[PDB]
Amino acid sequence: KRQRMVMKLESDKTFPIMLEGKINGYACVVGGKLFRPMHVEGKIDNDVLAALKTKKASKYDLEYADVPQNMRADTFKYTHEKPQGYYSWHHGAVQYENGRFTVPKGVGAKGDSGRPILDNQGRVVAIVLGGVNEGSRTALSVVMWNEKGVTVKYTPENCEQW
Amino acid sequence: KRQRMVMKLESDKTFPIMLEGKINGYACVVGGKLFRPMHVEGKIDNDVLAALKTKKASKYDLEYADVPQNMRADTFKYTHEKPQGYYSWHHGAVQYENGRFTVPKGVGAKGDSGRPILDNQGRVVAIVLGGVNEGSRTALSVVMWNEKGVTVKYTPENCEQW
Amino acid sequence: KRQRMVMKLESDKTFPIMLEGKINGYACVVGGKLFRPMHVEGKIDNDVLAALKTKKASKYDLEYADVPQNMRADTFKYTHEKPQGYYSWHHGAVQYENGRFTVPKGVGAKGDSGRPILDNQGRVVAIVLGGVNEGSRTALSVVMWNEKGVTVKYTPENCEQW
Amino acid sequence: KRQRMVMKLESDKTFPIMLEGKINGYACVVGGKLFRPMHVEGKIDNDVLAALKTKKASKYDLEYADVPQNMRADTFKYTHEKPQGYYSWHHGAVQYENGRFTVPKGVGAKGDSGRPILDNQGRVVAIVLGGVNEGSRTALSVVMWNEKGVTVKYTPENCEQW
Amino acid sequence: SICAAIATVSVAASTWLFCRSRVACLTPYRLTPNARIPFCLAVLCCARTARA
Repeated sequence: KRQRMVMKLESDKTFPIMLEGKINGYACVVGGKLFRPMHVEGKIDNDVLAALKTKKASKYDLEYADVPQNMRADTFKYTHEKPQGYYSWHHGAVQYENGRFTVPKGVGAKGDSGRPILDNQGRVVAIVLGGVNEGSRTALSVVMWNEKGVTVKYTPENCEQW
Repeated sequence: KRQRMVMKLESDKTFPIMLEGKINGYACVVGGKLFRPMHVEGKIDNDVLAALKTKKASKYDLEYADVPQNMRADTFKYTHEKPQGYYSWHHGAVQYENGRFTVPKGVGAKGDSGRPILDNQGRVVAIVLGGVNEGSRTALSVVMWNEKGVTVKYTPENCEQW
Repeated sequence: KRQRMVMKLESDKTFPIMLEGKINGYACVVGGKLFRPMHVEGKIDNDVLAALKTKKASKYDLEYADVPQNMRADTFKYTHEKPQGYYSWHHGAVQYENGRFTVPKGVGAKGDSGRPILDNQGRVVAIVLGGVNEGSRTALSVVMWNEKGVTVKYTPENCEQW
Repeated sequence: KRQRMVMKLESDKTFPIMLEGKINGYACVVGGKLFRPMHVEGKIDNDVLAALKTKKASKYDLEYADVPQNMRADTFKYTHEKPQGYYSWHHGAVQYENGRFTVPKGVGAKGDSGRPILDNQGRVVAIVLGGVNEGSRTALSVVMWNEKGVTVKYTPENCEQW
Repeated sequence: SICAAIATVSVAASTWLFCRSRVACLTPYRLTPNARIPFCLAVLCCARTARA
């Protein structure tokens, strides 16, 4: 039953990015590191995180920032391992195969960048920067983390920024 | 049930350290070695144990002393291995992951240094020298023992002495 | 019955203009042309429309912009003919005679400029830049569209900008 | 019963100060005079009040403006005399003694500057610029008016701007 | 003068390329909860531990 999956998915919360009352994206924290896409600009909803100094990634199109120690407990847990199957995402479950994550066509658009992908246990596997519809499914320009502790950004051909 | 866990936790006893009627800490003995934090000063409750000559550790902030042979049987058993899960501690069960021990915020304060951590079978895993609350949980500056027979002090940043 | 007229009036939607969380006015699209009063400044609620390049009309106090072809279908229908009678407007029905539109006194204020006037059939007759109360009714400085394809703005004396 | 006091408190209304959709404070009118703290910046909710020319007070940390005569009737009545006791305030009753107003700790924060304090009869005694908690109660840096017709600002030491 | 200009341009290009090197070394490893690796800091020292 998908209802329980949706209920588990809708448990945790993220911090959106605002620009003049418009939500251009989301800014999540995982493992004590603040993340938000660089191409998406705005002000983070929470003032404290918005006050943090951040640095830019030229080829990765996102910013990073260390959360304060007194708040690092309240962070999402990551997973370098990505078993084959379907994963929970805010809009809906994500069916992924061949190392690339796919969503039903017509799901996800601008302002949905940066929303993390959760596993069955709630650990974040990867975050999405954009996606392109290529037929019945829509491949997503997600950035994943490798087992060794590295960062990987699988971007499909001529993908669309969100 | 947590009642059985608490009952198993409250079986063994430790030897606190007194200073002018004030309990600055505890001095436990494991494997024939007397241990007490060096920054914590006082007199141990047991006259013989307090009468034992001790040596100091500069970078570990604890003392070490060997119990007499007739008393080496009556000591706590150590364990080098720390499988993932939760461990029982005097104030409450300790939820640990990624090699660092966490306790619910608001648990643990000054005078709680030197209290050992017990596993399911009662073997001592590590003792805590201090702790700092860093959010929903509270990471503790515990000192662990390695599988090879070495000693490791996983100390979180800007920890508080207890 | 006026209930049915109000219900018919409240069907279609327009695009407001925002300035620092303040709605200075509305920007309507009719016939493939974007319109907004020039004296009223702000940002259009729709991102795409707000990004469109616009040009100014000095003596008409309004801007014009062409919608993209793929979206020209979803726009309001114009009508050059204005037979005598009463017409529907967002706040309420408009009683018009002698070529000038009148509304009850105390109806319509600042920020209501640019809201279109609909006929019985939903076709837009003219849009309002402002109005002045002259007694029991309040004439509005609307700009109407002529039968030959021309543009006329019947502005009452000493009108008030909205 | 305190319920009746709260009901009497919540009758009158004030005019807040908005800055980019954020309620930075409130601007009250008493006796035909517009007031808002100088340290608090923003735009008044009322356009007419917002358009009024104001002057600044260097030490009093507030601005003053004269309302139009047709609206001077609709203003709050003041009282120079402040008998000992408790007074009703928007967040709750204020217990005041020894010439300083105190509120329970945890009551009142940023954005609460400019909120007036009413007597039993609704006549405003003073308005608060800020406050500092010093224990069980919280003194507020309020500005009162003297019986002679003068203005006195009782500021507790190291107060916090609100 | 021309030799001095050539040397200065070479040094500036070396600085640009070394900044690119630091970025290329760290950015794949910065974007992680760990974000610290003893071996890379030993072999290239892309990020200055003392500087913050």
